[PDB]
Amino acid sequence: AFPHIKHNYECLVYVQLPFMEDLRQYMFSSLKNSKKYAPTEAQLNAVDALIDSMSLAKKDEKTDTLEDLFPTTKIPNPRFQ
Amino acid sequence: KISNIFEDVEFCVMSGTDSQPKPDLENRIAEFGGYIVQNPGPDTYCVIAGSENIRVKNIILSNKHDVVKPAWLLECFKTKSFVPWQPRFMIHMCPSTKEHFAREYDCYGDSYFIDTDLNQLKEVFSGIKNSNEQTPEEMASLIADLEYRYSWDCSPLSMFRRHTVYLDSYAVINDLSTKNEGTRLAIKALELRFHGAKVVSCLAEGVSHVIIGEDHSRVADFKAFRRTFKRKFKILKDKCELQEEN
Amino acid sequence: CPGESLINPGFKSKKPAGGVDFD
Amino acid sequence: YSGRDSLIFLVDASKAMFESQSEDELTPFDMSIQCIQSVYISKIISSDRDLLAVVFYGTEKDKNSVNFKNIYVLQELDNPGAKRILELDQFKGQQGQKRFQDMMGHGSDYSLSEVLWVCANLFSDVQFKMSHKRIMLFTNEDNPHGNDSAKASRARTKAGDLRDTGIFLDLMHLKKPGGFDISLFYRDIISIAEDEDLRVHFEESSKLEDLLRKVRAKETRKRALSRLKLKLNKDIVISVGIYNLVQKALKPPPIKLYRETNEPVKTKTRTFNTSTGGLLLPSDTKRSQIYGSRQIILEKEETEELKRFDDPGLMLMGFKPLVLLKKHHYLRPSLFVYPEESLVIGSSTLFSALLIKCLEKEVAALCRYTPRRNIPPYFVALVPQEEELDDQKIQVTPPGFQLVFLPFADDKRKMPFTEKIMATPEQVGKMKAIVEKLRFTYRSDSFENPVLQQHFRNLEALALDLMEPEQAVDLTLPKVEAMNKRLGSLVDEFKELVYPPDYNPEG
DNA sequence: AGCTAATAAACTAAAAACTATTATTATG
DNA sequence: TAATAATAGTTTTTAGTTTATTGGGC
Repeated sequence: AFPHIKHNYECLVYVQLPFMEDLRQYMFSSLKNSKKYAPTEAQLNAVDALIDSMSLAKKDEKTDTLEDLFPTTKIPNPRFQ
Repeated sequence: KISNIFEDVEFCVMSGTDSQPKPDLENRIAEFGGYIVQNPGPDTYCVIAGSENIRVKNIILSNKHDVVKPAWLLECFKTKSFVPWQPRFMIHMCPSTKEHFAREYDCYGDSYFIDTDLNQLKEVFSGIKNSNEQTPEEMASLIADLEYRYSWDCSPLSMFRRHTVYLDSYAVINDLSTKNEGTRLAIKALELRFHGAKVVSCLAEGVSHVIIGEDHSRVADFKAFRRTFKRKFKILKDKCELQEEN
Repeated sequence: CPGESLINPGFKSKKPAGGVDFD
Repeated sequence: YSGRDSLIFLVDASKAMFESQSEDELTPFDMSIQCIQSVYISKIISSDRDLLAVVFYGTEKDKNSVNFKNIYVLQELDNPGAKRILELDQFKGQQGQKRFQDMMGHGSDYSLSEVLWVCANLFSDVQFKMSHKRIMLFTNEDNPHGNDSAKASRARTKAGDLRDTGIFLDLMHLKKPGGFDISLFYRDIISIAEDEDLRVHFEESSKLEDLLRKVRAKETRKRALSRLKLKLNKDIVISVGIYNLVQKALKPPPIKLYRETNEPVKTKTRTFNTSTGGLLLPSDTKRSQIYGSRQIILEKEETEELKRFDDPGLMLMGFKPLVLLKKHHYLRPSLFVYPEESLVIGSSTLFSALLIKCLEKEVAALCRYTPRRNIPPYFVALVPQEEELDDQKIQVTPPGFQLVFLPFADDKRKMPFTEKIMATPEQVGKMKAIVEKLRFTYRSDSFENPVLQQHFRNLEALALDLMEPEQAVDLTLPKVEAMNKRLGSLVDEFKELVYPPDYNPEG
């Protein structure tokens, strides 16, 4: 249970938590430690440029906020349509 | 096969784990043609239970079948015939079986049309736990009723436990909180436990038996108390103390 | 391997029940 | 998969295993056999598909195929069964040990080389893919086979041989009053990947406490959910594995079986012409939904293609800062994505670059996810979870992208709301103090479903057909008396602070 | 003082993953 | 003349159906 505060009201939120059985642990090697798959710096810069091109939020001027360019939480499920 | 009576009747052989294991008992059941079922069905007359299991515990909970110990079936196989269902192999049973046993037997192993013997009476008596919570006077009254009503007045031993006798056992009278040593009062106190004739050591108007104890010096006290009551004290003429009730 | 359940290879050795303490 | 697991237990059939320093302590054979029972129960519930065997050495008789004297095998490598548990427990106890010593001998000379031959042959018997040739044995002494130098030499030669063959073995320290004599005869001859031998261990101080503890789980192996692919724009595609580091377990489905034969009866199910009494066909099927009066008929692939939107895969939407996700926005248990070079070679390099870059940018990956064929694709967010190690440098968190799901508009369910109500700051401080009274540090493995535990308890109890079933302990019950004594009068103090003195919270 | 509706649970089928093998063609 | 290559055979989740289900009613 954790709080959720709005301008007009506040409430707590219940989220069911797993037991030990639900959990499972597996090995996963770190890629940075595998130097055979270390990206080149120019590749990283191109990735960052694409990230800037993939920024689905805009830093709003005159009010410093990140507006959403694609709000999916307020989008229905097209399967029924 | 050996006896067709054990056939045509379904038996829930689920716990044969006894000194005799399950498989050989099941083989003997097949030899008598007894119908074997692993799970208790409605057509199954009784469930075979040897050792106790949690499954047997649920069977106890399931008021549907009759829990049967291996002794009854072993005796049936030795006799080649059904042994009567007196409760000595019984643990839990159907309400129909409850009514059946309440009909053919009383609330215990005693029967209603078969004369009791030593074995069944001893088993019934030993089955019930200790139930000594009543007053000793109730004991005295009930045993006296048993003696007089049933013409049971033939007990070889009767000194002081059971009914209707009086005898002083203390040198000091009306003060029974102390015991006087160096005399015969201890012997009388010992005699007032085992054989049986109710103990009375208090002076009241309800005593009509004239008895002199092992001490001859108490006759003075006896005569002093004689005037207090209407009764007159008479000189005394088994009991092994030479006492008379008159 | 340290931090591994010997009874169950390749898996974490679970800590038993601990409840809560008072400090 | 990549192999399976199997263990074999070795017990010294001697008299040193049949004594005790004091009657409070069981015989070595006693706690060994009970720990074996616990291990077998754990294996049955956890990994019953494994192989387990029991062999004895030092006894007067023998049962091994080669017929080496004193080498009596009890049970062979098999999936554990309750019958084996019964066979073990018939001698488990202060009198079952005597029963064993009656029907079975104990105490005689032998060679450890011989038991190693026997166990190696038993290994040869199994044929499935195998990964952990773990060997377990129990004793408190080592030097008896060092008494004969030739026996010691042949035993160590065979030990080196089996180590070369990949066999791994482990010994339990048992309580020898004069000390187990570590480093005298075994750790120089037994297989160890590390050395902690410092004390000759006059007692049984080693890992029985873990083994006797009963575990209750399934521990499903590392199986890739899918090698599904990320379609960057239309052609830039990488191969990544899908995983769920948490997966809700549930009670195994029952098996419908008979009463007197107990046989699981096969159940064929079909449909026949009700109006005729004949027979119907799967082709002769038409589903209907009537909205009011009109009836609409749909077929198999008709109902399939409505679910068809795109190929099963990942379709990148864009990037958004992690903070722009509402925590209370939850849909279902999250997933995990791991890269792979199995299909797209170099995709691991791209995955690492993306992880590092987005970690620098503190942004989330918006993507269109299609699990399998004919499923509406849903938008999801890929938060980069960095691999974290511990003091042991073990992955408390693996590297990759934790896959959290984005709910839709229909998911939002508005409720009749109320105004904003505040509280006095002193009551807030009282709440802070009261919380601090009962505060604690949460740990994930500290809680478990007691219902499944009781289910197990019943399951092994009826398997063990005892008088009574084991009673599980609920770890989810609050320590009401402990919490109340820990709080004090602050509870009623705040009760009168907020709740009316005349009106209890009860209606 | 008579009345009954969401529902998690259970029960299914159904779809994928993950092994384990082999009807095929050069080719002499 | 004879080796290799798509293939199904097990689990395993997983996503629809089914059901017995406390509350109000008046």
